[PDB]
This record gives sequence, C-alpha cells and structure tokens, in this order.
Amino acid sequence: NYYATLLTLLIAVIVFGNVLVCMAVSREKALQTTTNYLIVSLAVADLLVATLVMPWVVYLEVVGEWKFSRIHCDIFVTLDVMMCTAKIWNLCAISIDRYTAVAMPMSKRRVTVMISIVWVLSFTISCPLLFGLNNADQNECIIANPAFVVYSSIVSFYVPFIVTLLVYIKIYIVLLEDNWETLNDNLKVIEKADNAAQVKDALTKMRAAALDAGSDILVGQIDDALKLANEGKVKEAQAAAEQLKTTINAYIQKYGSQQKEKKATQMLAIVLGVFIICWLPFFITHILNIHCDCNIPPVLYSAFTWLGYVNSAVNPIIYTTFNIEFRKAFLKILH
Amino acid sequence: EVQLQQSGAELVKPGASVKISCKASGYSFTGYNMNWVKQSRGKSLEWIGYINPFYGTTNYNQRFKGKATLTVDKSSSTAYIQLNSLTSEDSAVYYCARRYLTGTGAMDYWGQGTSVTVSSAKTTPPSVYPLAPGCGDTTGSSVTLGCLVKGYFPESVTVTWNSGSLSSSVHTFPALLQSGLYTMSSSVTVPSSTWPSQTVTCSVAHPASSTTVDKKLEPS
Amino acid sequence: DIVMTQTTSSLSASLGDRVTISCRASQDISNYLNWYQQKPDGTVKLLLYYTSRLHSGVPSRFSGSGSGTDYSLTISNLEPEDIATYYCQQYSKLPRTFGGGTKLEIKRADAAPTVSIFPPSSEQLTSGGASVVCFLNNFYPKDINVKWKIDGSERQNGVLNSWTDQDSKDSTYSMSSTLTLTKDEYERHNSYTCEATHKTSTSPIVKSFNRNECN
Ligand SMILES: O=C(CCCN1CCC2(CC1)C(=O)NCN2c1ccccc1)c1ccc(F)cc1
Repeated sequence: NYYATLLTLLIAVIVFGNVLVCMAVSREKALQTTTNYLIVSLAVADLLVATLVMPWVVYLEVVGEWKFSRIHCDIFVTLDVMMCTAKIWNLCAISIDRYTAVAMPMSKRRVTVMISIVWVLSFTISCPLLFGLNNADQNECIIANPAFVVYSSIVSFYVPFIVTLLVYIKIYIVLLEDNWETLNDNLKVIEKADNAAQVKDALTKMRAAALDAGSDILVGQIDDALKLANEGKVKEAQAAAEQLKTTINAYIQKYGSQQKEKKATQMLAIVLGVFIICWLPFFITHILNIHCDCNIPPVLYSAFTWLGYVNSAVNPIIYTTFNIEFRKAFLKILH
Repeated sequence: EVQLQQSGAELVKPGASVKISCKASGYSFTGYNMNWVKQSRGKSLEWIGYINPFYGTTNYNQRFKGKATLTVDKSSSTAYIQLNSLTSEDSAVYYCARRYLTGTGAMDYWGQGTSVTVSSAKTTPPSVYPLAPGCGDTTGSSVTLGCLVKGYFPESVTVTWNSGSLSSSVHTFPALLQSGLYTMSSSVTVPSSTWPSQTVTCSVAHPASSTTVDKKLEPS
Repeated sequence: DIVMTQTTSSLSASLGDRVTISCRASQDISNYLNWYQQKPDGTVKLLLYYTSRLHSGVPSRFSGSGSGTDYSLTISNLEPEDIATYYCQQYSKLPRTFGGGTKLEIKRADAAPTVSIFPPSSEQLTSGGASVVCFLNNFYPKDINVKWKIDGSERQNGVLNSWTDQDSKDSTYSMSSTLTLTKDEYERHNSYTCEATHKTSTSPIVKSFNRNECN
C-alpha cells in the first residue's frame, strides 16, 4: 500500500530507460557494435525483469501472501532467477568482449554465439524450478529450498562474478611519440644505409627507444637484426628492418585501438561496480542466514531485494553520463 | 529420529503474555515450516498459523493476528509462540507441528502439547470431605465410600485410597470449575464385612499448595 | 473459512468391526482433506493425506474416500489401539480448518448403574456449605439422566455432573452428581433424592435420605 505505488514508479522508470537504450542502439549506426549488442541484450534482460517478474514481487510486498497457484509461483520464480542469471552472465560476456577488443583488436558469429550461450546457460540453471522442485508452502512464494539457494548462489553469482573480476583484472593489467619518431628515422637510416656500422648504430638507437614502448617482440626482433650487423650482413639486416617497420606500425595501430576502447571499458567497469554494489547485501545476508543461523528479519531481505532491483534502472543513466553517442541518440530520439 | 518437545504447562494471570517453546530434533530445522495449532477445552482444533524457519516469514490465520507471534531460533533450532493479552478464551492446549513436505497442507509430526490456563485465582489448598454411607442407608454386600475434594487451585490433585493399596474398585472423577475453583471426587468400593473393621483412608495431594490431607472414613 | 462438520461426536463400535467416520465440508474442497488421530494421552498422529494416501507407518486397516463435500475414513477391523479421536482437516483454502472430532468407544453389553448417595459431612456444614453427592458407577451406555429432588420438587441450579472416560477394565462409564447448597437452605428441607433414568431399566433408580433421621 505504501511501497506499492513507489515501486510501481520504479518499474515504469526501468521499462522506459531500457526501451530507450534499445531504440537508441537500434536506429543509430554509430552505436552498432558488438559490445553494444551485448549491452542491448542486457537491457532486454532488465526489461524482462521489470515487466514479467517485478509486478508479482510488488504484489507480495503489498499483500504478504501469495494467493495464486503453486505453478504460477514456480514459473515466475523461474523467470526471476533466469533473468538475473542472464544479467550477470551478460556482464561476464561484456567483460570478455572488452578483453578481446583491447588485447586482440584484430565477426558477428562470436557475438551471436555468446548471446545464445548466455541465455541457454541461464535457462539451464533455472530449469529445475518449473519442474516442481520448488516446494513452496501454501500462500507463500519463495525459493523454498536452501540447497537450491546454495547452488544458485554458486553457479549464478559467485562463478560469473569471480570470472568477470579476473577478466577485468587482466584488462587493468593492460596499461611515446618521440619514440616512434626515433624508430622511423632510424628505419629510414637503415633503408638508405650501405654499410654495417650505420645499421648497427641505428638498431642500437632503435632498441634504446623501443624499451619505453614494450614490456617484448619488437625488442627481440631488434636483437636478431643486431646480431646480423656484427657479422656484416647488411641486406639481411635491411630485410629484418623492413619487417621491424611492420611490427612498429602494428604497435601504433594496437595502442590506438586501445585508446579508443578504454572509455567504453571504463563505463562498463563502473556499470559492473554498481551492479555488484546493488546485489552484494542480498547474498551477504543469504550467507549469513545459511552459515550463521542468524535470525534475519524479512525487512532486510525485502530491502536488499529492492536494493538489487534498483540496479535495473541505473544502467541507462551510466550510458547517458559516460558515453557521447549514447547521449546524442537519446536527445535525438526524444525529439 | 524426529522429536518435537514443547515447554511445560503455563498458569498465567489474565491480561499478561506467555511464550511457549517447541524444540525439534532429527532433521534439518530450517527446511520444514513449523505450524502452531490450538485445541480448546471443547476438543476442537484451530490452525493458529505457520512460520518458515529459513526466511522467518509467517502466515497467520486472520483470527489469531495480533494474538499470536511466531518466532524461531535457528541456533537452538526451536520455534516459539507468544500469546499476548490473555483472556479466558485463550486457555487451551497448544501444539507445534511439522509441515509434511509430501502432503500439501498436512502436518506429519506433532508435539506433546502445552496447556495454558488463564485465571486470576490464587493457589488454594483443597478441602477434603468424607463421604460415608447415609443416615439410615441400607447397605448390600458392597459399600461405596467416597472423598469430595472441594475448592482448590490449580489443577493436578492426586487422590489415592489406603496409600495406593486400594486400586481395583476406585473411580476418580475429573474436576470441574465451581465458584472459580476446582472440585472433584473419588469413590472406592469394598465388601461390607470389611468396613469399618478394616480402615479405609483417602489421601489427597496438592503439590501446588505443598499440602496433603488424609481423611479416614468412619460410619454415620 | 470452510467449516468442517463431523456428523457424530461419539461413536460406539464392537472390536474387530468396520468403522466409518463421515466428514462434511461446507463447500467443495475438491478432495483436499487429511485425517489425524489423537490418543487419550493427547498425542496426535497423521494418518491420511489427499483423502486416500496412507502416511508412513500406519496400518492398512485405514482407508479414506470421498468427493465434493462428503468424505469418510474407514477402519476395516477395529483393534484396541484404534480407540481414539479422529479429526478431519481441509486444506483447500486458507485458513486450514478442522472437524469437530469423532471419538471412538468400545461397544459392550448394557449395564445398570450402581447408585449411592451421601449426605453432607459435618466438616462441610461447619463451613456453611452442604454437598449431597450421588455416585452412578459402572453403567453402559453413557446415556444417563440424573434429576435432583428436594422435598419432591426438582432442582436444576447448583448441580455439577462429572463423567469418567470409558473404563480400561470393564469398558463401563461412571459419573458423579453433586448438589451444592448453602447450610441455610439445606437445613430448611428434609428429603434429598437422586433419581437416575437409564436404558437398562424402565423405572427410575431412586436413592434418597431424610435429613431428620441422621446422626
Ligand atoms: O536470483 C537472483 C535474484 C532473486 C531475488 N528474487 C528471489 C525471489 C523473490 C524476489 C527476489 C524473493 O526473494 N522473495 C519473493 N520472490 C519472488 C519471486 C518471483 C515472484 C514473486 C516473488 C539473482 C540475483 C542476482 C544475481 F547475480 C544472480 C541471481
């Protein structure tokens, strides 16, 4: 009666924001990329949460007694668990796509595969509930099995969260103009060179300048080219220098793609952070209830349920604040 | 092996509150919802409600809302019912029971029950009156002697004849309320030739008032 | 609030007989009904669920049936352990409700009551009270009627009546009837009479005493 209208407003906000995200990516071609495709899948998941599941949760928050059939409750609890598992696995897939884009910038079949895998795995995880394994008592609607609570926390939350944290750690691991100028100048010096001393000196300066860029394949190739010059093999050193130019251009392209993608990476990182912040107290109280025998009041359960549901509305705000083309598409579709 | 042991009987003044416990043993406590059921003096049963021990959630009979409060202690694996604002209508037996998972809406294992008596009566020892054959009452081969136990509180008076030696021909009648106190009676039967030649004595024992009265039946 | 009705509160059956206990729901509970047993020691046992399904550890003498609003429990042969009170409960909708209960008694041969009457003790008269007591012992069936007469006129108020449960030994019943008067009213009348009608006799069984022939 009190929270009834308030969470109705939250449901409407979630629906509007996610429909907005979906349309903005659907019509504007600046946003039509694979990672944004995964983002739209996540938005569809949140929309399904707000539309199909949240009304019945509001009904239970209002009347306090599930006054419908056991199959009704089983089906909609199945939908709840499946959509939330889909959300977290979509976040994991987005982390994986960001790692792929940053590490290996070198195509839609993979996107279709990941989207289908996310939904297939979520439906597989949530299957047991529709088969009557949820034995809820009369006029109550919960996950009535603690063992299934543990299994769902393990496969639906802990594994995807840990894998996503590790992938984003790998991404954070991945973190010079005068150096490129020096490299190219010494490359052309080797190209116009006619003896071995000039090539040796130029490759020495190239190795000195290439330490700042690498960690390194470029340095090893420079060392191989450098062995050639002590033996006086000028033509072989020049061929190695031509392949070195290829490697240097590849480095330039890679660190340009990386600088382009870092901003979207940061936006998705803060999205993941907000998701974890919203959904952490729920599982914290669950683990307390299980491994403590803590007499936890249901008010905390409902409060943390809704704290985790709030995350279904903050993703469009993050897309608006931390992205340019998304905000442009928003303002344009509004008029 | 499953067992639900409930607390002892309660003798509460009206208006006060009481808290009955129900300790479970032999299964995972947090899985089986705990029901509480009332049985009035009239032997009729009422589903007070139930509580889910895992989530602490409760579902009440709308008739008992605000009268009963269901709680759990997962550490001690114990359910509790608390009755507030006690009136005469609240004195009854209260059972806890375990939700039968296989059978929807059924309770498979019950407790031994907990009596609750709401009364503003003070502990009162009993008045033991002897019942001997009447004034000009002609007797047959057998003679029935009696003892009337009047005006005591609370319940559980124990009546024996000749310290327990006479057991065969004894009838003990259940007590009833009268002027706010309990009354009961006992009868024994012996051959006429044996009384009063062989003593017959009734022993009434009221633990609550720490009292025992022995009355030896005599003619006339 | 589905009111459950059990047709007979008491029901007598010979040992090794077929017993049937009916239970009428106030509406169509669609075969959502369970049967519990409560022994004299108050212990409650789950016998049947879903109107026909035996719980674990109950013998095959028991069987349930029914549809719509009418349901029934059936004991093929009655054993002495089955003497108890049987309750039917509907779970078709909350709240869960129970039936009034049907208690079993052993059927046995008719038996006339032994009637004894006792005047008030002197010890009670010194308290200003006066209880006349009537014992009706070892009779069957439990259907008995007791009237109190003072100087020929019937008295209703001031009469307490206590029945015993069916006897473990002879399966009979007994009762006590107590007429409680003040000493003042007691000493203003002469004849005190305890009259008992029972199926075993066409004439009432009368036991009386006159207060002025006492010592
Ligand atoms: O499964 C979940 C979330 C489950 C939270 N939902 C669990 C079930 C719920 C709502 C909240 C509850 O608690 N009471 C009532 N009820 C309910 C269910 C269906 C219909 C009506 C009421 C998840 C979340 C994050 C994640 F990363 C992985 C999984």
